[PDB]
Formats: sequence, C-alpha cells, structure tokens
Amino acid sequence: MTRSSVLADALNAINNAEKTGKRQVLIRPSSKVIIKFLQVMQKHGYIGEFEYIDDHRSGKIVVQLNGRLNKCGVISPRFNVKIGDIEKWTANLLPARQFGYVILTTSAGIMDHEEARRKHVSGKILGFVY
Amino acid sequence: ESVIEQIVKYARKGLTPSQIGVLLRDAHGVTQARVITGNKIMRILKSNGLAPEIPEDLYYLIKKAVSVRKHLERNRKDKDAKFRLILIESRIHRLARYYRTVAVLPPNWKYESATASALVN
Amino acid sequence: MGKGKPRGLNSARKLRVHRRNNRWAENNYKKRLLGTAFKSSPFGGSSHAKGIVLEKLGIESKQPNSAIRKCVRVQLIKNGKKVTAFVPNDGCLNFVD
Amino acid sequence: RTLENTLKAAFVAIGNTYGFLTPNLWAEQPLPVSPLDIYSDEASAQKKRF
Amino acid sequence: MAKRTKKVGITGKYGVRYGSSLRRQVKKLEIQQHARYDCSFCGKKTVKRGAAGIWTCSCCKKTVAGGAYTVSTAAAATVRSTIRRLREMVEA
RNA sequence: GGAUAGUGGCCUACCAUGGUUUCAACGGGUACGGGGAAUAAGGGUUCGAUUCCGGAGAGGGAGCCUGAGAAACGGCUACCA
RNA sequence: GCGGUAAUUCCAGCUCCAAUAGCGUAUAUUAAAGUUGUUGCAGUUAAAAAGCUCGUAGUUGAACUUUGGGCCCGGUUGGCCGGUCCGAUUUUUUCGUGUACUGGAUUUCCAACGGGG
RNA sequence: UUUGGUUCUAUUUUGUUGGUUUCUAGGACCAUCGUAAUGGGGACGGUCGGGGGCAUCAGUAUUCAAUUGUCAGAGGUGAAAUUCUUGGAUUUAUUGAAGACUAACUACUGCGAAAGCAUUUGCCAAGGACGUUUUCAUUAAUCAAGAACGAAAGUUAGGGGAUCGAAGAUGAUCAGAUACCGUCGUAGUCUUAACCAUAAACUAUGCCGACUAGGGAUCGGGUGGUGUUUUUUUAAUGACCCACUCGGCACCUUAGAGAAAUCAAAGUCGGUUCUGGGGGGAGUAUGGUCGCAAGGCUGAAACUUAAAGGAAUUG
Repeated sequence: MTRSSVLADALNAINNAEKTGKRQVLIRPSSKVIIKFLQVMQKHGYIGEFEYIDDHRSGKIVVQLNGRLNKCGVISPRFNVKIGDIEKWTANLLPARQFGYVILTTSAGIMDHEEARRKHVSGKILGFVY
Repeated sequence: ESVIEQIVKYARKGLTPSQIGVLLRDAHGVTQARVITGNKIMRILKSNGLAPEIPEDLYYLIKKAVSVRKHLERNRKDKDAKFRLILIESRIHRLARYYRTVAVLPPNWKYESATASALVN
Repeated sequence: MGKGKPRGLNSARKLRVHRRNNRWAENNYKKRLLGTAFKSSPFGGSSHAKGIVLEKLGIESKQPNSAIRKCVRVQLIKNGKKVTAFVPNDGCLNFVD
Repeated sequence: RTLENTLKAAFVAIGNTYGFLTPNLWAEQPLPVSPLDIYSDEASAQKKRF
Repeated sequence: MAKRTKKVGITGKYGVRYGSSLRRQVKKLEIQQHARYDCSFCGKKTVKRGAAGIWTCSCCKKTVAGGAYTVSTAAAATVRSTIRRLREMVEA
C-alpha cells in the first residue's frame, strides 16, 4: 500500500546487513518524515535523484553508519503509515526511558518529544528511535 | 523537463492538435493514433494537450466487456461441461462494475448508462 | 507493531468487540448448574462407600446427601472417623478436588 | 534474583515470562548483560587504536 | 417473483402431491416451450407452440417442425452439423 | 380541534401510508443508573449496592378528593390476596 | 501423590516454625494467566488461514501545498460532599475525627493552529 | 474587478402623514472593460500453453463377432482351488463393430481465479507475459453479508455399456474371513440434461504491497552482443556461443528469525479479512436455512480428566 513502513524497516535491516547505503522509491508523506531524524543526527543526509518531472521519485539515503557501527541503533515502526496508535500530551507511553526520542507528527510541524512537551502536543508516533 | 525534451524534437502547437484530431474522428482508438507518424511528435501529447474531447473511452471499457460477454453466453448455453470459462464471464462483467464505481463519480450520464450497459450493447 | 487495524475511522474498530464475548471458556454469570453457596445444608440419609481413582487404591467412607436446593450427589467426609444420625443437616462447602 | 545480586545490580524488575525452567533462563541472561550497545556510548565511540 | 417461494411454474395444477422429480421434468419441457423464442426468419420473439411438434411464428406465420416440448433440442442440432460435415467434404 | 400549569398521535377527527434496521432497530434473557467501590506498576477487568444524588413503591393493580404541591407507607374508593 | 510393615505426608505427643488477638478454610472477585492480547498473543507441524474467487457497508491513502477546518496544535472557563493522596493536629494514644492543601478523566463555550486524513 | 443603466431596498426636506420621481452602496437584472473554467487497471502491437466448449482424426487393448488352424490344457498364486475345458478351449493369424484412454511423449514441466487440464488436427472466444508511454495519472488495494465456479463419490431421467468393478456369489486361508489373496459380478466408471457444496481443495503456507543474500538453468517474450550450426547468399530467423531485463517456477542454498525440524521468507514490523481456544464429550445436541435425499452449513452443555499435543534426543 504505502512506502513509509518500508523505509524504517529497510534501514534497520540494513544496519544489520552492513552496507554502503540505501536506495528506495520515495513517496509523499515518506519524504516529509525522514528529515526530522537527520536533524537529531541519526543520518548524514539524503537526496532524491530526480526531484523534478519524474514518475516515481527515488531517494538515495546517505547512511551514518559504518566504519565502525552506527548512530540510529533501532528504527522500529510503531505507527509509520502502518498502525494507528495515538498519543495525548498527557499520555506519553514510550520505551527506552532516556537515551532515545519519539517523533510525533503534529499540527505545526514535526519535532522531538522533548521539544513537543515545550509546545505541548500530540499526534501519532511514527517510530521509536531507541 | 520530460515535456521540454520532446518540444525540441517535434513540431509545434496548434499543428499537433490538428494531426491527432483526424484519426480520432474516424473511429476512436486513442492508443492507435498515437502510434503513427512521427512518434517524436506524438510523444508530447500527454505531456502537453490536456487530452481532447472524444466519443467513447469511458464507454469503450464497458462496450468491450459486453462484446465479449455475448460470445461467451452461447458457449455457456451449449454444453454445461464449461467449468473454467464460466468464471471468466463472471470476471469480465464484474471488471466493468469495478471500473464503474470511480468512473461514475466525475460525470453525469455515466451513472444511468453504466448500470444499464451490462447486457445491451 | 500495533494491533492489526490502524484505528483509521468511519465505523471500524467494531469487529474485535464481538470476539471477546463469544469466546470466554469457563462458566459465565456465576454458576448455578449445581452449584455454589458458602453453606448449602443438605439433610441426607444414604451412607455408602465409593471408589477413588485408577492408579492408587483405597475405599473412602462417604455419605450421600440430598440438598435443600434439590440435588443428590456423593459428598466426601473430612476428618478421621464420623457418626451422623437422625437426618441430620450437615453444611457443605462445595470445593473442587 | 540471585543472578541480579552477583551481576552487582541490586534492584532490577525484569519481567521474564513465557517459561518455567531454568538453564534456558540462565542462558538467555548473559546475552543482554554483555552487549550493551545503544545510545550515549554509541556517540562516545570516536577514538581508536590499541 | 410471484407470491411463490421456490418454483412451481406449472406445479399449482398438481395441487400438492406428485413429487420433486416427477413434477420437475413436466415443469422443464412445458415452461421452455412457453419461453419466448426467436424465429429464425424474422428474429422477433414470436414462436409459440401450435400443437405438439408444431411451432408457428406469430409475426411471419412460417410454421416449423421441432421437438414436441421445445422448439429445438441439442439432438437435432447434432444431426445437422454431422450431415453438413459429410456434405462439405464430398463437395470440396 | 380538544386537553393540560405548559410539549405534543398524550387523546381525537380528516387527508398521507408511512418511519427503522447489516453503524444491530424489534425482540428475548440478565444469580436500579450515576457519584463511586477494590484490583493492578500502568492498561483495562471487575463492581454499580446499603451511604450522597436522581429515578421508581409501599400486599397486587386501576381511579380520585383534599391541598400551592400527592396520582399519597402513617387518606380514600374498591375488585382481588 | 503418600500407606504393599522398621512412612519425611496417616495416627499420638515432643521438637521446628509461618503468623499472632488473630489465623486459615469455603464461596464470590481480581492478579499472575500476554489464558479475550489496546498496552499484552497465535494460525507449516501447537486450538487456528476461510478451497478459491467477484464485489460492498466498512478498515488504509499514490511526485514538495494552497483555501476551509471536523479529526489536528495552543491558551483560558467545569467536575457536590464523602472516599483516595500530602501534612497540622484533636480526643492520655490512636483509627476515627479533624483542618488546610493538592490532584480529576470526561464535556461545554472561547484566542490561535493547517503536516496529515 | 472598474465603469453606466433597469428593478428592489431607500430615515430623508417635510410636527405629521400623505401623493407623487432618481441616482449611491448592497441584492437582482446586466452592458462595457478586464483574468480562469486545468491532471492498480485499461488500450494498441504481441507470444505460449496441456485456458474452456464443439467437431474432426489416429492408434495401440481386450471383449464380442467373423475366420484361420490344431491338442489336452488353461487360469492363477506362497501353495492351491474356485473358474475355463473335449459340444474342439486357450495360445495364434487377419478382418469388423463396439470401445474406454491417451503409453511412447510428459521433464524440478507448462497453463487456468481455483477445482483441474495431455491424441494429433480445426472452428469461436478468453486470459496472464513482454514491449509501448497511448488513457484514467494514482486512477487503487482488501471485504462479513451477498453472488459465482467448485475433484471424486452419492443422487436422479434418458442413451450407451469394452475391460474394470463395491455390494454380493462360490474357493482357499484359518480357530474365525463377512480379510488381505483368486475367479465371477451390478449400479458405477462414461456421455448430455439437472442436483450435492465437500476432500490430505495441499504449497498443510488465506489474499494485497514495500524492503531485505547469492548461485546453477527452465519456459515465454524483449534488449541484444557475436558468429556459428542452419537456411538461403539484399537478407532474417527455430535451436545454439554469450549477457542482460521482466513475470512465474522450483530446487540449491544465506546469515536475523524460526520450538524445532526448517524458511529465504514462515525474515525485517504492512494493508485487510476470516478465525483460534487444554484435551475427550464435539464439528456433537437442539433450533433455523438450504438440499430430492445423503448430508452440508451454522453450533455446545451436564459431565470427566492431570493431561492431550508438537519437535527434537537417548534406549
């Protein structure tokens, strides 16, 4: 159906596979998602090869990540155009304790949980960075 | 970009509506018209032309299904042994319903015709 | 993930609600096939002995009793020895072995 | 519990479900208890040599 | 449909009895005789049963032979194809 | 139209034949409903009750006077138990 | 599962002790039991993939928003008392009682918000 | 949107009400002037096939029949007997009618949604492949209920009925055989008509989508490179030397998972539906719906038990 779930799982399996990089098709919500993670420095960059007048849109993602291990220990999709979780501002279940962040899609723009508290917020979790 | 490349290759606007326009009025065949020429010229049409007004097209899909149905209907009337083919009649008629739900939503008269347009045309 | 459904909307989520109800294996609202009740006092006048199980041996002394809440079943007697007289009324716990 | 004390951890509530017996439980446990590798330490990596 | 449940066709005549099998045959041939049939000549759904083995077209008035109960059968159609196969080969 | 403190097929004439329900109507069974109670880390399950609050009664059922207010446990009428 | 004669489980009293003005036992209920799974689980062989298809009421939403704004954000406005939590203290003490404080999902109306669906 | 008209609204200057008429905004009716009205499946060309229906046609049986010819057996198995058998069998030669099925071919093989489908050959017509970038340009994707097909065997009418072949008949076995074993034998097998709705319907893996390891070649087509066989000599191929792509296949074969054995997805965590319940009682009772009926769907309780089960080991 979507493309978004394929992105989180393809990175996590790749970190394990030990690889030079990733390539995949991007899709519309999927490109919007990605950028937030990089900013917290899980990833060096990404660039979409042919942004303009093209059928699919394909994204080559620059990994942060080998030499030695990585940065993005686990990206595991909770919601990521997958499944319909919900979070409130008050109701914040999360794993990891702290070391890690949660990405919420919200009315405003994206951001981390910790920043999202300062605004207040809620949305649906995309995935868990441990 | 995609449209611009073919713009250099072809020849030019105004002329392209007229070349295409003839073949369509003769009898349908949007795909056919399109393979004639001078392809480099024809290549631009989706890329620049909106898409013309035409008879048929939305109707074609239904028309063909009914065309096929009648022929199969004799083969279902004769000998009963037809276990594979029957489902096909069930697939095609039904592929017409499947198209008929979205195709009904933009225009008028697709709603009246499309229901009716099994087992008539 | 999650659960299977996304919780997307428009009259969905209704399906799982049906599953919980059909499905509950044990005895439903209370049980009163026979029975319960903290003392249900059957006055019985049959004293007999029944067997025990396949792999051991033994022969217990039991007394059958007819309940107030109409039923005749075999009841076990706890303690060593016993005497039991006119009826009488002996109050039963109704524990499961 | 005994296993925790020796680990030189005093208090951890570790919800081990799905199984009774014991060599499999003891076998499972060194494996979280040797590879830690997840965040802050991950950042700390940069530096090298023997 | 009718106020009917399953399908009588003819059955009401019988009343109650007669049985599923017996009444089914007697239903099939007669209800199919009644069924509107195209005449080969005009193509209008004319054909009616004049009598057993007599079929007439209301529009053209050409009358034709056929099965007693049905205008036509499979059997008659088989005979016509084989004679034609023989006839074709002989002619070349 | 009538009625009533006041909504109104509440009730009643006439004209329309309706209106609901695969988002569960109608119907059946259930060893008061909410505020709340214990669980359990959370989630939910459980419980819904004596107390607070609102609802319904007085052996079963219907009607009625009085009174601002009652369709009345401590009023009647009056069949039945 | 103990008792086929020297019984760690009967039967008697010593001893050991859990607990202790309480205690277990039964019944009801809940945890564990992720064993109704939303958090928290299975469907190759464990209960379990519908024989398979055609479609729908109803789940989801294909390359960077822009209007509106229901779901979204961001700030204010209600939930009796009792009980629950935090302390004074008050009756020789104390639970009770008692004062004061702190929290409450939900819903109402209201600035303001535009990724998504 | 600017600019004028025509109808409505229109306190008014008038104590007052009044009778009588415009233009300005708004609304309406418009003219002038000045800008938009917009974008998985199919389509064309195509290839395979065992996709389905009907016809044609072949052979190879054995039976039956017609005919040869000719004696004392044949049949069958562990061993035998039943059976067949001098009225001439069987085995044997040829010829006909009937007659079911397609050996050899047929392969880790191809195709249909599945069930399944295999003589060659013809007729009508479908479907997946590719390649096009033509159209909807994301149109889509699944779905209880609904609806369709759905082996075989049963069932029923009617035709055909060769070997076969339940039941059932005699024989041997043997304590017993209604058993395996052998002979005989009917519905059935088959055809057209109409029902059944189920199978170990299996890939024990529902179906739709994304990513995530390679390796040998199999079929279809397409991009071919290259020359050769192979044809003919402008020339292009059926196979092929030799890559690549696309779809299925299956094996060989990963490591994170998988109880496991295993899998490459049954992996990494998806969309969606159905559905699970400790085992026996039970896919049963009772009621409903359907069916000619068989039975199928739908679907448990009293009660009973400290286990059923899977996989892997060691005896």
